[PDB]
Amino acid sequence: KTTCNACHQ
Amino acid sequence: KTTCNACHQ
Amino acid sequence: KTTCNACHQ
Amino acid sequence: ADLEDNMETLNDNLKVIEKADNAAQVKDALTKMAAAAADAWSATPPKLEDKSPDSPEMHDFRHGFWCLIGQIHAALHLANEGKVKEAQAAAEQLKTTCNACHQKYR
Amino acid sequence: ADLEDNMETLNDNLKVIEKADNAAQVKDALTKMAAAAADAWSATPPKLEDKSPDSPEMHDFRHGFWCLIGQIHAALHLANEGKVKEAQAAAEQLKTTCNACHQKYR
Amino acid sequence: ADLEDNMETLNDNLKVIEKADNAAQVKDALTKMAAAAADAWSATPPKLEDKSPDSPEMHDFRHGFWCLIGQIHAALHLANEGKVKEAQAAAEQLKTTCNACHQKYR
Amino acid sequence: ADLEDNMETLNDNLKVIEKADNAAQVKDALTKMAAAAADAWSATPPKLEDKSPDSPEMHDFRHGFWCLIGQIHAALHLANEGKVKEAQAAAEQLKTTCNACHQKYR
Amino acid sequence: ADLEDNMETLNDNLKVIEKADNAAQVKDALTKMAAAAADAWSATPPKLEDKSPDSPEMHDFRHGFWCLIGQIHAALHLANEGKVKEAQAAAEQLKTTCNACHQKYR
Amino acid sequence: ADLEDNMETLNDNLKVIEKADNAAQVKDALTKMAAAAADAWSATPPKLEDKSPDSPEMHDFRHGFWCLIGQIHAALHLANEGKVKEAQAAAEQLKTTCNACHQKYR
Amino acid sequence: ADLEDNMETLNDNLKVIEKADNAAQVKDALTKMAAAAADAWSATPPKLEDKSPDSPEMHDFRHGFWCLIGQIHAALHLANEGKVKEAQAAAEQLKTTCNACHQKYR
Amino acid sequence: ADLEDNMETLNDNLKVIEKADNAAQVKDALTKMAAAAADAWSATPPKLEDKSPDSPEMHDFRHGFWCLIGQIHAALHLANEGKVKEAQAAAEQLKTTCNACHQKYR
Amino acid sequence: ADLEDNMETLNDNLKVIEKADNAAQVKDALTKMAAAAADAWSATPPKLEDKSPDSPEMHDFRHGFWCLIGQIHAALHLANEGKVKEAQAAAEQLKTTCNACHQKYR
Amino acid sequence: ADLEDNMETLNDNLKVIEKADNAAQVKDALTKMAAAAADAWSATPPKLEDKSPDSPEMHDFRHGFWCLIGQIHAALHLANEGKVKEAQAAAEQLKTTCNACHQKYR
Amino acid sequence: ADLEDNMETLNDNLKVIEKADNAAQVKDALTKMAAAAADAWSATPPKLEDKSPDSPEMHDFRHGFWCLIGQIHAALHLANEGKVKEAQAAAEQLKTTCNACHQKYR
Amino acid sequence: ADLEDNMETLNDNLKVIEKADNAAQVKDALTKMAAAAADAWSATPPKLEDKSPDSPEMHDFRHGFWCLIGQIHAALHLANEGKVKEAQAAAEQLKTTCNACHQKYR
Ligand code: HEM
Ligand code: HEM
Ligand code: HEM
Ligand code: HEM
Ligand code: HEM
Ligand code: HEM
Ligand code: HEM
Ligand code: HEM
Ligand code: HEM
Ligand code: HEM
Ligand code: HEM
Ligand code: HEM
Ligand code: HEM
Ligand code: HEM
Ligand SMILES: [Zn+2]
Ligand SMILES: [Zn+2]
Ligand SMILES: [Zn+2]
Ligand SMILES: [Zn+2]
Ligand SMILES: [Zn+2]
Ligand SMILES: [Zn+2]
Ligand SMILES: [Zn+2]
Ligand SMILES: [Zn+2]
Ligand SMILES: [Zn+2]
Ligand SMILES: [Zn+2]
Ligand SMILES: [Zn+2]
Ligand SMILES: [Zn+2]
Ligand SMILES: [Zn+2]
Ligand SMILES: [Zn+2]
Ligand SMILES: [Zn+2]
Ligand SMILES: [Zn+2]
Ligand SMILES: [Zn+2]
Ligand SMILES: [Zn+2]
Ligand SMILES: [Zn+2]
Ligand SMILES: [Zn+2]
Ligand SMILES: [Zn+2]
Ligand SMILES: [Zn+2]
Ligand SMILES: [Zn+2]
Ligand SMILES: [Zn+2]
Ligand SMILES: [Zn+2]
Ligand SMILES: [Zn+2]
Ligand SMILES: [Zn+2]
Ligand SMILES: [Zn+2]
Ligand SMILES: [Zn+2]
Ligand SMILES: [Zn+2]
Repeated sequence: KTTCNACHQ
Repeated sequence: KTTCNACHQ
Repeated sequence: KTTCNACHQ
Repeated sequence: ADLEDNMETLNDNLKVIEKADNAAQVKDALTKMAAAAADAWSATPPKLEDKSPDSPEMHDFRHGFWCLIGQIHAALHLANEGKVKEAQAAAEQLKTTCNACHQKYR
Repeated sequence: ADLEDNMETLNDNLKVIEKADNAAQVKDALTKMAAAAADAWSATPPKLEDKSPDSPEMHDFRHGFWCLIGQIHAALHLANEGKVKEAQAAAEQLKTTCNACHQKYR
Repeated sequence: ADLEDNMETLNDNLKVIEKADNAAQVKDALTKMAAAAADAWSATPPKLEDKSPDSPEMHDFRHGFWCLIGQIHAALHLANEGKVKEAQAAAEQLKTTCNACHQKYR
Repeated sequence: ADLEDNMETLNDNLKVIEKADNAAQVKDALTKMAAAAADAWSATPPKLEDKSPDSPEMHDFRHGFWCLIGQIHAALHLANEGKVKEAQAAAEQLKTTCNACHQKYR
Repeated sequence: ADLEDNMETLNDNLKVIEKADNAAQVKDALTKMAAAAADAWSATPPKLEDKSPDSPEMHDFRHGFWCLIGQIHAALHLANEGKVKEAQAAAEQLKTTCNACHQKYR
Repeated sequence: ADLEDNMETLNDNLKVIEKADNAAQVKDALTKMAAAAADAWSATPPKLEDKSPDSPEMHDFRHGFWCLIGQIHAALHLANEGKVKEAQAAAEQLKTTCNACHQKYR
Repeated sequence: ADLEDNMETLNDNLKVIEKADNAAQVKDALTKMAAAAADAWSATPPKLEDKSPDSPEMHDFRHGFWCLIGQIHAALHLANEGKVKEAQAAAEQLKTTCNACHQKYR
Repeated sequence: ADLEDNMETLNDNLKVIEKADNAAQVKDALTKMAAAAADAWSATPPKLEDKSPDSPEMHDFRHGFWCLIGQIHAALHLANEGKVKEAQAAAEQLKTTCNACHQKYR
Repeated sequence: ADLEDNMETLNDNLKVIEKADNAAQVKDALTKMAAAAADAWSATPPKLEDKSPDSPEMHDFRHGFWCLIGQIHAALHLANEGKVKEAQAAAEQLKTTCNACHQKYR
Repeated sequence: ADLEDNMETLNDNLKVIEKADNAAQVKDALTKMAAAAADAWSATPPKLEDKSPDSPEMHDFRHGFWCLIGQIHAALHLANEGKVKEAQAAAEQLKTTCNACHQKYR
Repeated sequence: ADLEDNMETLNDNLKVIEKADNAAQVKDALTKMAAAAADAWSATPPKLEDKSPDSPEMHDFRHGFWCLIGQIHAALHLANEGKVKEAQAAAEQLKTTCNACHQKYR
Repeated sequence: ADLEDNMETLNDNLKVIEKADNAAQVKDALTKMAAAAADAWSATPPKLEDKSPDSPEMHDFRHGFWCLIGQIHAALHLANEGKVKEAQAAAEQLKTTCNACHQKYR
């Protein structure tokens, strides 16, 4: 989840 | 949950 | 959680 | 909404679907139909107001809406894929279900 | 929740509805009933444990809950309109469904 | 997802449950199966395309999915309780329902 | 929704408010009216199709909807206080605004 | 809230803004003012009770609130940039608008 | 909000409750009171600004708000049941708690 | 829910914890107990209706619930860690608190 | 954002709409335009800095934005129906409104 | 988190507040402290393990955390106003409460 | 999901994209692919189990998924614009990345 | 947004940051930059449209945006702490990264 | 949080995992580590402040965190499956990555 959240949020 | 969601959502 | 929710909510 | 309100919604939105030229309009109309049919599912019609809930009649009445809901779902699946003509055809097919219940219970 | 727990929930909240004097209390109780029925519908009762999943008995069992859920919705619709006495009358009718399943399977 | 996609999802996740060694994996797989069955319920299979929506065949077809959804729910109830082996046994029993519908309509 | 469909929504919900016997029903109808009027506000009616956005007529047309929206809010405020008859009377007064615009632009 | 209560909200929060020493406090007060004014916009004041919704006075009354709401937004924009003194000065200028409406309709 | 702000909110909303003719107004007012009392709970009043947080005085001050919050909760429970007169009576009873703290610490 | 309803919820869920064989069931039951106690905290029991809100009896009464809420929290902390037997032991110990308040105020 | 930045947003998104080949792109651009115009609505431009909020010029300035916002909504409605070319033509007509305000106040 | 973990959280974040140069950092740290205190308040410390739940010692222990939570709120209120130095001063006062409980129970 | 499950998800959905005739289906499939890749990127494949985490082989392995995730985003961007054929062409390019990692590590 | 759109957003917001006098403006601008850079990460520039995704060139292109995103994150961290001058300096440093990629690939 | 704070979080939660006797505690600790590493990725350590953002040292530094995030993910995948001992072993192996980066850049 962490890589994804790093951009989106 | 599935029957309920089938209508509501 | 309960004491906290008692005020906030 | 009461039973008549829900029937008005179903009828109005069938007309919207028929005249529609875009998927958004069809999807929106079918969503409103789904909501209306779901609400009508637990209603008791004037001609069965004295009847048993476990009666062949109320069984059949409820079944009619469950059938309709399934068909609306199928049409909605098509509209979500942007398939206007196909979703309109699926909506047209609903009428047999509308009519069947009316013949018995309206 | 097991079947027994869900039955306790159904029973308690049906009693809450009878003694209720306001729409919110009736709505809360009905909401809790619908959730208990949603859990219970897929259970297998002790007296039907040795029966086939496609047996007339298990068909009938599941059907009883769907009937109950339908009736809870009719009661909820009335409570949402603030019609306390009408919702209460609708909830009393639920008991026919409770009784029918118990007579056969409890 | 179309009927075939939903079937692939059902088949794949049944295998996942079989090989699973933890509750989380079983829970996730059953959750995906429930969603696949819910989407498939409203579909019309090739061999029933010529049939009326109100036909005994189409009734029986839709019924199979709700039978399946119920059994998935019972399996998930067990999985949510951390009862992996019991949920796996329950998932194994699903195959009877898979097979029955296939024998008639696949 | 197109203009005609928004008008159907206004018309139907005015009838619902007239027949209503509870605050929830009036609130629901007024909420749908507010949404329909909000959509219609930026529409160009057939009879003003060749007219400029800054034309006297288009200013007047948009003002008609702002007028209606304000009155719907006033009625909504009454419904939210459970004042059914007062909200119904406020809804009845909307007709002046409906009629005035129709006389000019329908 | 009724008109009088919305006015109490406007009045109290104007005092809060005057005494404030931080942006958060000013922002909070202005946000509450915006909500009170938005509610009051569709109200009919005692002195205009027998007047038509389309009357010159009722147009003027509603315009007064739209005027105030616009200025509150301008002040809010300043508060959101942490410009405390500038936001306070914008709030002070609101009084012209408060007073003008009162002279006519309070 | 500061201590005085919260006291203004408590006082204003007690007045709103007293004059109210509907449950929505009473519920809204009590909700604002709950919020105000919750915020005032951790405040230090001018007369205790030199005192120990572990002092009999600050103990007692905080206790007063905890007491008030409990009483607001009880009134809120009644308002949620649509019981206007009963909730108004519960709000009236709050005044003893208001007064007790003022006598000691205002 | 009234005091009696909240007590029924407390009693029922204590039994659920006792018979439970999994963490999820224990967690759910304790969560319901916490919510029931939170609702009951603000209530006035029949035998203390004549007492002042600031009375030693009413202080002691409210105190019992926060004692109970704390112990429920400790039990749930154990249940969240999958420690079923320890959470069940902790739930058993709750009875002392149940009994103590009952002996005085039930 | 300040006025200049909101104008940059309006200008850039008008160019995006012109070059767009799909509904999503047009919808996205129009949505950003609506937000920029909404912010700019309550701004005071350099050339009207010494003017009163109730001045003829400031009324005219605010009206310009309300005019633009209405047209953006109309274009958005078209984009939401997937009518790319029609939405682009509606966006092109916005320029009249852009230019008219600039001639007076830029 | 166990008691030791929550104490580590309290200690770390109190140090973060001291070295902080901005409101956001102070607010984040205080938020983390409140959550740790919320978890810890229901724990039983090693030196009080053989004590009764209704003992003066356990009463005092729980009370210490409630005091702490109150003080964290006062510090949060200040940080939310962007008053870094005042919030920091309020956080230093927290240490009296830390010290008092440790002196007795650590 | 284990590595094998995630590979099954990748494979199934890549086939869904090829046979797709609408943007929604393509978007759904790509969304599912991104989630599978998000799970798989941190796995250790059987043929690299005895390798160091900082080995060229594990660097390359992780890198392959990041490449894949990047390409899925390019395909998603196109599907979000309703460009079915272009999104499908972009998805076919993904296969180069699939092939490259398999050639080395499968 | 396409590649050019995202570059316009990056350039515009760098200018907003340079001229900003408040943290809110800087934070908002940096957030828009983050979004733009994230979208540009999976784009293929005109000069590499014939190239391999696994090529030194496309590797390097993607790397440039990942680098930029990291730097925007660092600047955002500062803006969130209300540090205007420091965040502006961090934004200024971004230009080396902008320029490096342009030299190679623009 | 600054780099040092994030390191404290990493160090603390590693110890929590080591002493843990349940999956929930391991899951929570790893979740906090992931968030700390994600925040630290964009930082510039003291010993690399003089280095270019595009330097081999800064590349290697950022790389260490993504290596760490990947390993945390693999550990959490195991913890989510209730495999406490395996997740603890995986967390132990993290130290190699901690040490490697420290040896070069701490
Ligand atoms: C492996 C983790 C990731 C997953 C699972 C993921 C998934 C997705 C999905 C499914 C969408 C489509 C949203 C929709 O239209 O419904 C999307 C959009 C997008 N993603 Fe990702 N993504 C990940 C990582 C990233 C990263 C690292 C970046 C930045 C470099 C990024 C940047 C974007 C952007 C700019 C969009 C379009 C705007 C938006 O919806 O946010 N993603 N992502
Ligand atoms: C132990 C449980 C509690 C926790 C963890 C907690 C935590 C917090 C936090 C972190 C904030 C700051 C919100 C923000 O600005 O981001 C806050 C605000 C606040 N809290 Fe609590 N609190 C607790 C209990 C209480 C209680 C019992 C009361 C009432 C007596 C209360 C009353 C308030 C009020 C009035 C605010 C400011 C307005 C708001 O954000 O709700 N809190 N709380
Ligand atoms: C989409 C399909 C349907 C359409 C378009 C439709 C439409 C209508 C319309 C326009 C009315 C007249 C309402 C009025 O009297 O004000 C009506 C009445 C009625 N409909 Fe339907 N209907 C549909 C489906 C159904 C189904 C499936 C059932 C039974 C399961 C049903 C049962 C009834 C009954 C009992 C009435 C009489 C209501 C009354 O007199 O109070 N309808 N319907
Ligand atoms: C709202 C209506 C209902 C009420 C108030 C109700 C109430 C109850 C109660 C109080 C029990 C005893 C639980 C115990 O052992 O502590 C029970 C048992 C049972 N009920 Fe219901 N019930 C209702 C609906 C139904 C329905 C619809 C069915 C079947 C479709 C059903 C089937 C059963 C069965 C099989 C048992 C035996 C449980 C066991 O021994 O494991 N009930 N019910
Ligand atoms: C968990 C139980 C089930 C499993 C594992 C399963 C599996 C499958 C599989 C692997 C296929 C072949 C898909 C393909 O052609 O690519 C299939 C096809 C099919 N299944 Fe199922 N299925 C299950 C339940 C059901 C049920 C309950 C029904 C009926 C109510 C059903 C009706 C069908 C039909 C009609 C097809 C043919 C689809 C077509 O040719 O378009 N299935 N199933
Ligand atoms: C609640 C008040 C209103 C009601 C009940 C109402 C009702 C209706 C109805 C039933 C129609 C016929 C739709 C059809 O062709 O099927 C209609 C048409 C129309 N109405 Fe209204 N309306 C209301 C308010 C307004 C207002 C305030 C305006 C102007 C500001 C307006 C402008 C129009 C126009 C221009 C048409 C013709 C649409 C066309 O031919 O395409 N209406 N209205
Ligand atoms: C921020 C600016 C404003 C402030 C501070 C303010 C304040 C007040 C106050 C304190 C009252 C007395 C309420 C009471 O009886 O307890 C009042 C009444 C009133 N205000 Fe305002 N007001 C403002 C804006 C406006 C505007 C813009 C209008 C007209 C568009 C307006 C119209 C009225 C009317 C009609 C009353 C009489 C209410 C009644 O007697 O029922 N006010 N105002
Ligand atoms: C609902 C019940 C209450 C009402 C209606 C109320 C009302 C008020 C009012 C109108 C003021 C004057 C504010 C001002 O000087 O501007 C005030 C002041 C004050 N109140 Fe209350 N109050 C209530 C409850 C309490 C409680 C429970 C406490 C203590 C636990 C308390 C402590 C104080 C203190 C210390 C002041 C003086 C503030 C100052 O001078 O800065 N109040 N209150
Ligand atoms: C888990 C612990 C508890 C359990 C299992 C429990 C159970 C019960 C039960 C079964 C009743 C009878 C309800 C009825 O009349 O229908 C009751 C009544 C009552 N309980 Fe509890 N209780 C608990 C905790 C407490 C606590 C902590 C207090 C006081 C702080 C309390 C105060 C009361 C009171 C005042 C009544 C009488 C209600 C009335 O007659 O209106 N209980 N309790
Ligand atoms: C979509 C239509 C519009 C477009 C494309 C547009 C574009 C622009 C541009 C590019 C600028 C120069 C900004 C700069 O200095 O960098 C500008 C300035 C300005 N515009 Fe607009 N604009 C539009 C609508 C409007 C409207 C409707 C108004 C008046 C109601 C308006 C009022 C102004 C003013 C007052 C300035 C000068 C700002 C200053 O010097 O501080 N604009 N516009
Ligand atoms: C913000 C204020 C506080 C701070 C900074 C703080 C800090 C600490 C620290 C660093 C430890 C050592 C933990 C370890 O063994 O690694 C500790 C232990 C302890 N603290 Fe606190 N604490 C605070 C508040 C409190 C309060 C209010 C109480 C009692 C109501 C308390 C009771 C204890 C106890 C009983 C221990 C022993 C834990 C054990 O050995 O299991 N603390 N504290
Ligand atoms: C969208 C592109 C991809 C597709 C369609 C795909 C498909 C597959 C399939 C169908 C399998 C066989 C799974 C099974 O045993 O049932 C597999 C295995 C495997 N793939 Fe992929 N894959 C893709 C991307 C990748 C990438 C990018 C990597 C490396 C970075 C990779 C590495 C592997 C490995 C190591 C296995 C062996 C799994 C095992 O035996 O445990 N794959 N792949
Ligand atoms: C914040 C830093 C950046 C700024 C301010 C910036 C700004 C710009 C601007 C203003 C343009 C002209 C757009 C046009 O032709 O309409 C452009 C083009 C371009 N930029 Fe950037 N950029 C930045 C970062 C980057 C990075 C990091 C890369 C590569 C990794 C990059 C690659 C490109 C490419 C390939 C073009 C040519 C686009 C085309 O001709 O279609 N940029 N940039
Ligand atoms: C789970 C693995 C890790 C643990 C347990 C850990 C622990 C620590 C600790 C306890 C400190 C001392 C903090 C202080 O001075 O107060 C520290 C400092 C530091 N660590 Fe880590 N660390 C880990 C991973 C990493 C990684 C992967 C990197 C590089 C990619 C890294 C780079 C640094 C740097 C540069 C410092 C010096 C910070 C400064 O002096 O400002 N750490 N670490
Ligand atoms: Zn209804
Ligand atoms: Zn109609
Ligand atoms: Zn029946
Ligand atoms: Zn259950
Ligand atoms: Zn019970
Ligand atoms: Zn069957
Ligand atoms: Zn589907
Ligand atoms: Zn049928
Ligand atoms: Zn529309
Ligand atoms: Zn105009
Ligand atoms: Zn109001
Ligand atoms: Zn008018
Ligand atoms: Zn405050
Ligand atoms: Zn006041
Ligand atoms: Zn104390
Ligand atoms: Zn209650
Ligand atoms: Zn007291
Ligand atoms: Zn702005
Ligand atoms: Zn004016
Ligand atoms: Zn804990
Ligand atoms: Zn620490
Ligand atoms: Zn005690
Ligand atoms: Zn996985
Ligand atoms: Zn598959
Ligand atoms: Zn490495
Ligand atoms: Zn884009
Ligand atoms: Zn620009
Ligand atoms: Zn590569
Ligand atoms: Zn940070
Ligand atoms: Zn680099």
